[PDB]
This record gives sequence, C-alpha cells and structure tokens, in this order.
Amino acid sequence: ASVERVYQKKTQLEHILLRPDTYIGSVEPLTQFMWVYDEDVGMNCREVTFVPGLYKIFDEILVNAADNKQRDKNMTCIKVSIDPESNIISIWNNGKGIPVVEHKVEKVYVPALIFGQLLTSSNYDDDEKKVTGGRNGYGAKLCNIFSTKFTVETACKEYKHSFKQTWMNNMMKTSEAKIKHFDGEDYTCITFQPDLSKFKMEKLDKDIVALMTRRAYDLAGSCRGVKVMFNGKKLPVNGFRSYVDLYVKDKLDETGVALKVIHELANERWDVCLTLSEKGFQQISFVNSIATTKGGRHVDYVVDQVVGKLIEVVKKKNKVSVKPFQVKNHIWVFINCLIENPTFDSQTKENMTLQPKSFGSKCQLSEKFFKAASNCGIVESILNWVKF
Amino acid sequence: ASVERVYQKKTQLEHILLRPDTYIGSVEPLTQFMWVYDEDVGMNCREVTFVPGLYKIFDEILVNAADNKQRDKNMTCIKVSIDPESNIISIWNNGKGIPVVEHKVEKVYVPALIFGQLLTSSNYDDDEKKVTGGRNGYGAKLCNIFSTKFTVETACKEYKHSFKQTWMNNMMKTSEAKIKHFDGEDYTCITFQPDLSKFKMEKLDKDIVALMTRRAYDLAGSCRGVKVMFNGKKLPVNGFRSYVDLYVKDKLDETGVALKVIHELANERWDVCLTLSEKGFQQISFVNSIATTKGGRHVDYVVDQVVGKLIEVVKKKNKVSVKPFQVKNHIWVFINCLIENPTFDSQTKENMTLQPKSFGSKCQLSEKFFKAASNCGIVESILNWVKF
Ligand SMILES: Nc1ncnc2c1ncn2[C@@H]1O[C@H](COP(=O)(O)OP(=O)(O)NP(=O)(O)O)[C@@H](O)[C@H]1O
Ligand SMILES: Nc1ncnc2c1ncn2[C@@H]1O[C@H](COP(=O)(O)OP(=O)(O)NP(=O)(O)O)[C@@H](O)[C@H]1O
Ligand SMILES: CCCc1cc(=O)oc2c(C(=O)N3CCCc4ccccc43)c(OC)cc(OC)c12
Ligand SMILES: CCCc1cc(=O)oc2c(C(=O)N3CCCc4ccccc43)c(OC)cc(OC)c12
Ligand SMILES: [Mg+2]
Ligand SMILES: [Mg+2]
Repeated sequence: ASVERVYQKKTQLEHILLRPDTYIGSVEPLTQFMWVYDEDVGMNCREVTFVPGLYKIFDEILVNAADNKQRDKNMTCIKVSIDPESNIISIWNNGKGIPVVEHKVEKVYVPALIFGQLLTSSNYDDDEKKVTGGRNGYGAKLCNIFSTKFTVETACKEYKHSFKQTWMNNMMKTSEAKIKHFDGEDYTCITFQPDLSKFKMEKLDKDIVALMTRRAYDLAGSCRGVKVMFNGKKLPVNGFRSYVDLYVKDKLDETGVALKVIHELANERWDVCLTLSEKGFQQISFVNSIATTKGGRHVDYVVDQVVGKLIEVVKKKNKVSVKPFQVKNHIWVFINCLIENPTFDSQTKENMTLQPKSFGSKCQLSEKFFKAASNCGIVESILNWVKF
Repeated sequence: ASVERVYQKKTQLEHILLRPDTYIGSVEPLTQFMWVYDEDVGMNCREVTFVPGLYKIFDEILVNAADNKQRDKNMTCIKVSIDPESNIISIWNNGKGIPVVEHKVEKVYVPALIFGQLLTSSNYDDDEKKVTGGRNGYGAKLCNIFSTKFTVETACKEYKHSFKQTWMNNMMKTSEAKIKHFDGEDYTCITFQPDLSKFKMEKLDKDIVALMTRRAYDLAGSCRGVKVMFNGKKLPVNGFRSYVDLYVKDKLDETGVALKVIHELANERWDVCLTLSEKGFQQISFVNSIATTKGGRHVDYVVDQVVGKLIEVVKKKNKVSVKPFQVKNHIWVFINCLIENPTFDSQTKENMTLQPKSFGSKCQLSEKFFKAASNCGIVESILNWVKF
C-alpha cells in the first residue's frame, strides 16, 4: 500500500461519520438493565436493547430545549412528540426563540450557523457562569448529521420574523430558509427523522421509544419551572420529589418493609433523595438536566458526605472495621443539581468531572438529613453484617 | 450582548484549548487512590494527586510507540525518559520508522502531516482489522498542542533518510525539517516539554512521574515481544504474569493467607488472571496496551463468565439467593487483550464499548480455570455470607 493510502487526513464531518462513538456513543446495539417508561407498566427496570447513539442525538435536542430556560427564565413548556410509523421526532419549547437575523461575522442566518455548522455555540464564554448543559457546540449538528431530514423552526418577536430551514441526507443538503413576518409568542421546534440505517435499525421500536419517553419524565423532574408534554399529554411530574417517587414510592425492601426515602433540598441548586439499596450502589443523577449515567464528582461529593456520617453512627455501635465501599454498597441516591460550566470526559456527558470546589455552589447536608439517613435501614443492614 | 458576541464559531484548534476535557481529560488536579510506581516502594496503592490531561498526552505518545509493533513485528524496544528538572520527556522505539517522503496528496512530509495536522492517521481504514490502540488521528497532535516544545525524529532506511522537526508554543510555531542521509536501523523518537501552565503545575512532581513510570511497567506487561527501558534501565517485567505479580505476589487476604492467583492464556489475544478482592470489585485491564481504567465490554465479557460459573458452584452448596453483584464484589481480575478495531466513548479511551461479537476473537475460559477459580477463596467468602 502506498503512502497516500496508508496515511490519510479526514475532514471534521468525515470523522464524525467514521468515528461516531466519541461524538454520540456506540452505533451498535447495547443490551443492559436500566429504567425506561413503557406503555404498559410505566417506569420500570428491565433489560433494554437500544443503540446509544440514537438515544444521544435525541438527548442533544432535548437538553438544548432545557437549556433555553437559562436564556429565558419565562419559558414554561417543552413538548416531545415521537411517531415511529412516520419516523418523525419533534421537540418544541417556548420562551425566547433564536434571533432571526444575519450573523455579521459569519454572514449567514444565526439559526443556519448554529444548527448547520460544527463548533458553534452560545456557551463558549466561560466568564459567564451558566448552568446550561450545552458546552461544546456539537450537539444539534450531531443530530442533524445522523438524520435523513432535520428541520429548524424558530420565531423571535424581537426581530419580528420566523425562520424555517430543512437539512437532509446527513446535513449534506439544504435549501434557502423560509423567513416570514412574526408577531406572536416565541418558540423553537426541532423536527427530525433519524437516519436509522446509521444505527442498523428498521424502525423506532418499543425499547428506544421507552427510553426516549423516560428522558421526557427525567426532564419534568429535573428542569425546574418547565412542564413537559409527551405525545400531546402533560406528564404528571411536578418537581424532583414526585419524579423520585416513580422509582421508590411503591417499593419494599427484601424484608417486606417500604423503602424509607429521605429528601433534602439543600438549596436552589441541589436536591437530594436517599434510600436503601439491596443490589449494590445505585445512583440516579442529573447535572443541568443531563442524565449523568456514569456519575461524576457531584455524585461522589454527596455520597462521600453520607458515607462519612453513617460510618460515625455505625462506629457508635460497632463496639469490626466497616469500610466505605460496604456502606456505599447499601446506598441508592438521587441527585438533581445545577453546576456552573461543568466538564465531562466525552460529548455524551455521562461522567461529570468538574471538581467540587468549582461547582459554584455547595451541598452541605443538614444534621436533620443525616439523622434520617441513619434510620432508613442502611445502618441496620451494615450492623447486621458487623456480626459476620 | 450582540449576536456576534453571543453566537460564536471556533476552529478545531481553538476548541481543543477551550474544551480540553473531551480530548485529553480534565486539566484540573484530581486526587484518588490508585496504583503508581514510586522510587522508594515500587508498585503500590496510594492516594495520588495528578492532572489527567498531563498523564494522557504522555500516554498518547507511549501507546503510539506500542502501536508500532503492529506496523513492524520485528520491533523489540521502547525507551522512556523523564527529566523533571529540564521538563523533557522522550519516548523512543525501534522497528520501522515513518516514511521520510512527501505526501503526494497533502504536499507535506509524511511526519509533518501526521504529527502537525489534526485528523491524520494510518488507522482510518477499518477493512483492515488492526489491534493498534490508535483509532482517531488526534493523539500525537494533542501532545504537540499541550507542549511548549515538541520534536519528532524518525529514520526510515527504506527511504534512506532521517527526519527531524520541532514544533513550539502549543503547535503554533515550527520550522523547516532537517532531512539527512540515513542507512542505519530505523527508529522514532518523540521528545516533548509539556506546557505545565496548561495544567497549573510548576514541575513534573513525584506523583505524575510515578504514574508515568507505572505506565512504562504496564507496557512491559501488556505489549508482547517488546522490552521497555525507563531512564536508562530495562524494566524486569517479561510477560503479563510477571506484571500481575507486582500487584499480588506478596499479598495476603485479611485472614493472613496468601492470595491464590489463577491464570489462563486462553489464546494469543487474551491473558487473564483472577484472585480474591476484599475491597469490592477490582479490575486491571488493557486493550491494545491502553489502560482501560473504566473497564468496558472486554471486562464484562470475562467477568460474566466467572460470575456465572461461580454461582453454579455456590448453588451446589447453597442448599439463599446469591446475586451476581455479590460474587463480582469479591473478584479482582487482570486482563490483557487484543481487540480488532476497538471503540471507546472518549479520546481518552478509558471505557472500551465494542460488543464482544465484534472482538475478532473469543476468550472462553477452560474448565480447569473455572475449577481453580472455585478454590481461590471467592466461593468461601460467598458461602460464609450465605449464613447471614
Ligand atoms: N431550543 C433552542 N432554543 C434556543 N437556542 C437553541 C436551542 N437549541 C439550540 N440552541 C442554540 O444553538 C446552539 C448550538 O446548539 P448545540 O449544537 O447543541 O451546542 P451547545 O448546546 O451550545 N453545546 P453541546 O450541546 O455541549 O455540544 C446552542 O449553543 C444554543 O445557542
Ligand atoms: N512511534 C511511531 N512510529 C510510527 N508511526 C507513528 C508513531 N507515532 C505515531 N505514528 C503515526 O502517526 C499517526 C498519528 O498518530 P496519532 O495522532 O496518535 O493518531 P492515531 O494513533 O492513529 N489515533 P489516536 O491515537 O486514537 O488519536 C499514527 O496513525 C501513526 O501512523
Ligand atoms: C448509554 C446510555 C446509558 C444510560 C442511559 C439512560 O438514560 O439511563 C441509564 C440508566 C437509567 O435508567 N437511569 C434512570 C434515569 C436517568 C439516569 C441517570 C443516571 C443514572 C442512571 C439513570 C441506567 O441505570 C442503571 C444505566 C445506564 O447506562 C449504564 C443508562
Ligand atoms: C484519569 C486516569 C485514571 C487512571 C489512570 C491510570 O493509569 O490508572 C488508574 C488506576 C490504576 O492504577 N490502574 C493500574 C494499572 C492500569 C489500570 C488499568 C485499568 C484499571 C486500573 C488501572 C486506577 O486503579 C484503581 C484507577 C484510575 O482511575 C479511576 C486510573
Ligand atoms: Mg447542545
Ligand atoms: Mg495515537
């Protein structure tokens, strides 16, 4: 093989399609136990088979909608629609639209720039301490690139215009945006047909729909001051506590006793629930409405506090050595937090790596919370084991 | 703020410096328990404070050296040198050098292309099933970008020339390469001065040196047929088993009994050691000489087999319910494997996401191995707990 065939240069766009895993995660099927929202049983834990990259291009658009609550605190509503037969997904939000005007540096309409060109963002100035999930300027373009059809509609009353542009064929084709006069209430609606051939799928099947549906419930629980609709029906979730209830309200421990769930809203930026786990350490956590499915420093930050205080309680009774990992093994923690300018080791944002001193806020759990944590059955499970 | 200040486009190079976490990991200090190789005690587990991105730019160059064993099976040696006082790190390997000739498409010398331009690689053709660690065409440029001085020396007898080019100031400055006549044994030497200001460090301190040193021992253990030298001394590690010995050969369980370590080289591509853990699940694993420090499907693939067989043994004696996570909680597994065209969710390659059916090989552990695994004290720990 010649030098020119062995050593190759790729464009950014080529690289995304060649190496999708670092941008959206695996484009191959994955089977694992997790929580989804099914049509027949609602929230439940089961084996699910899905393609991570498909989940993630949906998630990018969903989190972008959530992020608009930080641009416009008056935003009230996100609407999610999924139609497997037509293969059409739409995510709509109110609050301020996107400026329908030509960017004077880039010489294109602002929505065309930030949905149709890589590395474009309103989150590149870190002197502003934002609790948006958006950080890198890729998400929306990644969804576009993995869609056969990708449509952006937005209306910005400030500029008195609406904007509609459609891309097709993995962001490789587009056409002149339709601009009109607009004097109503702002909105943005992203409508896309995912390119199922990129994920070796024939249709949006029940498992991927159940996962996408659960993310809508996640958002109802995590995104304060925003109501969520799914396929035309408002979700009956109002606050993180009611969201946590979907997991633990009807649940018993192995001895037949209802799980005791304890909650502290430490401040506006930190909501924490804790209960007993009997299947090893479990965490459900959100940073700026991103599901941090590998955890991160925010999880460790909260859990370490609990583990420390519970070792004190067990030590007042362990009259041998109780190790942190044994305590952590009995914890099921739920965390909803807002972190200033978070960092992650991947675009998929499963693991939040920002150190706590940089969070912009603290979550020091009260002594009342710790007293309750010492009574939710975690201490008893440990003390029962101190005998063996 | 105006449209042009709010909505910004970045170049690829700008984005790497603005958002380093997705390319090299956190540029902030991290403190955690882990294994390093210290000057006074050798291999040990302790709290270590280091900057992940600094570790990773070193690792990129080290794995690139390991990868050359796949270009030239005759390669025998990698030499690592770290001088904290001068701030100079050098990684040298023999076997075939890099072609010292002008790339006819890109119109630059091949080494200048693949060390000085983003998205350049010999690993972009996946029709070839390679067990290199290199996949994305970033690594070497990332080290260059986070170095104040970055030098590439290579000699390719086939082309009868040597090549030397130096970059400076985060890959923003360079000068004409020095080409000479060469008729000796090929080599590549990468020498760099990391830009410690990017990591808020004054010097290569003991902790980062101990971690970098351990990676050299990792490579001696993981990279078959390649001897490793560190600061002028060959490392006394010959094969994965002798490497594993550095962790467990002198170790006792909590009852004062030496850890029983069991080993199977299933085939050329899979080497597996297993022993008892008393601090929850532990894994040390390598894919194509990358330290997979978050694990991946290769870890689950091996562990699931063990967990399945051990539940059978415990069930022949558990005359209640022993759950997989409880068995996994007593396992310390060591894995060295070669995976065809692996995937990862990040450039840092901590988590290998390729599904096992795509590995290019299998690791079905023998019945002899499983019999031994049922006697290394994992079953006894479980059975002891079945009483409580
Ligand atoms: N629903 C929306 N309403 C208003 N602005 C939006 C909306 N969706 C996207 N945007 C804007 O479009 C930009 C590009 O989105 P995106 O490509 O996801 O980048 P990002 O969110 O800034 N960072 P990331 O998601 O980490 O890659 C964002 O920075 C926002 O300014
Ligand atoms: N020591 C070396 N000997 C020979 N070729 C090398 C060496 N180091 C780097 N290269 C070549 O330089 C190219 C660029 O290296 P790099 O930028 O690390 O990309 P990569 O290894 O292919 N992929 P990645 O490490 O996943 O970003 C490699 O693909 C190799 O062809
Ligand atoms: C590649 C996508 C992985 C993934 C995606 C997802 O959406 O959820 C997950 C959950 C999961 O169901 N949830 C429930 C609410 C959201 C959440 C937040 C943090 C942790 C877990 C969860 C999960 O629970 C074992 C495990 C998961 O992967 C290991 C995933
Ligand atoms: C951001 C870099 C993280 C990291 C880097 C590293 O180099 O090592 C690690 C080890 C670690 O020391 N080793 C020993 C041989 C290499 C290896 C392979 C897989 C798993 C662990 C290990 C570790 O052991 C708890 C934990 C680690 O991070 C959570 C890291
Ligand atoms: Mg985004
Ligand atoms: Mg490389």
